[PDB]
Amino acid sequence: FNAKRKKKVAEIHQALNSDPTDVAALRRMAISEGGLLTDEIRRKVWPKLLNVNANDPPPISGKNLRQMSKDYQQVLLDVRRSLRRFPPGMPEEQREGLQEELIDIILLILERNPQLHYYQGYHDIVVTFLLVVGERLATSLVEKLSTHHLRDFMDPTMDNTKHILNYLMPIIDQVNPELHDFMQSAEVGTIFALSWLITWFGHVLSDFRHVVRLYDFFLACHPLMPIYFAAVIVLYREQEVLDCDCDMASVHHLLSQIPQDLPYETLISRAGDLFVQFPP
Amino acid sequence: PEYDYLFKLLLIGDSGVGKSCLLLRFADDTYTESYISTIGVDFKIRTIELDGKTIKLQIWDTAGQERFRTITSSYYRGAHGIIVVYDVTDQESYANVKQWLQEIDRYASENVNKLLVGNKSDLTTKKVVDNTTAKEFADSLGIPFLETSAKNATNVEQAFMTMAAEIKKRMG
Ligand SMILES: Nc1nc2c(ncn2[C@@H]2O[C@H](COP(=O)(O)OP(=O)(O)O)[C@@H](O)[C@H]2O)c(=O)[nH]1
Ligand code: BEF
Ligand SMILES: [Mg+2]
Repeated sequence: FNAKRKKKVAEIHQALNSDPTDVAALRRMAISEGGLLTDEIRRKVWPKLLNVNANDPPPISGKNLRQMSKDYQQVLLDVRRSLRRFPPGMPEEQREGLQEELIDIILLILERNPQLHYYQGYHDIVVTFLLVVGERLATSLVEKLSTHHLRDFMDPTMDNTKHILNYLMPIIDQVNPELHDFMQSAEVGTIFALSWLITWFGHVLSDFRHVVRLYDFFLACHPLMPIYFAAVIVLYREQEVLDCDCDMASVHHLLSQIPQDLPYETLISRAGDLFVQFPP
Repeated sequence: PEYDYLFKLLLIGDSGVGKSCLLLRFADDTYTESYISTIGVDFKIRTIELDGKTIKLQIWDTAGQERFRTITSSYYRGAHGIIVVYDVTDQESYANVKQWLQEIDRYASENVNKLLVGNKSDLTTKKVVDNTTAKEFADSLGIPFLETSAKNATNVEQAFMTMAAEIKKRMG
């Protein structure tokens, strides 16, 4: 891994220096084993990946941001209960500062973009960026995301999101028709992936290093990628979904209780190939 | 056989009132200061003892935010009992109970058992909704009312027991 990783850092650095930034090779490096490695590499790369300029001045945060924002109470509520997403190590004083930061990023983005609607779970995305890019960079990058990749999650209603969730089943059917038929018998639906799709598996995966490496992968690919990643997980879990009672409670709870040790790097490659094989 | 009856419960209610915390008190017998924003839907399991017979309660947890209603709406029909939770320290939560019952009338079974819970009874300095004022509303509607704290052990246990009995008697 070491020499192979050493090469990757040199590869990633060569691509940032290229006469025009070799975004193609950065996406390619992001999809390959290990992602973008250090968060420091990410501070450079992620902005390139989203087309937001890294060297722009910060947005103006007006006088009474929290006071006038309709979404203060809800956002505050969710941030309070975001505690488990912070490193166990970092002290309360520092953590609370970041949490106070986190509330302000969200409320600003929501202000700058009036058409966007807050949803429970959005905070899991913003906090991921906040801990990699940092407050200044996180605020601009997530805005871009909020208007493209997460654009549908922030519609007034849940309509488009529901529709996206529905994809999961036609995908399973393409790769394992029998499994698709078992799940429909049970009437599990697709609401087990809601947490997954809406927070980029950030609400659900405990290990932060694995979450950011997934964000690497999601930034480089298509907006709908997370669902093909959901499908790949269910498929990987075939023998447990079948070897299980065929009633909603049993199957919903099973899938709902997501394994902590997934073969991330194996699943990502499957997600990729499945996307290209059955495109949206 | 393992259990005599299986009753399906659903924790409906505003956001941040205590639904998640309550379920963890009853089903796991723990309380955690933050816990986690409940996204989507899932259940916890707990089988109890009542009037000789044994009861498997599977209790479903919901997301509070309004946008999430059309997603959880589907999970009403299969419920034997629905518990409307508000926070006694929050005026909007109690004001919204009225809307939550409107959801139950819309999506839940024709004869579903109801129960109204004011949570966070441990916060006496911050109590806003009035003890006698909540009881009166419940009484007019013919619904059991209880005040519960998930932080202190207080009254979480009896809430679910009171709900399980009401379903049982109705069920036969
Ligand atoms: N003092 C007190 N606080 C509570 C109680 N229940 C919940 N809380 C608070 O509310 C937060 C979690 O609420 P939660 O149960 O997630 O709300 P819900 O999921 O929307 O029902 C916790 O972080 C606590 O601060 C309670 O019984 N007593
Ligand atoms: F945040 Be609660 F689960 F509505
Ligand atoms: Mg909850």
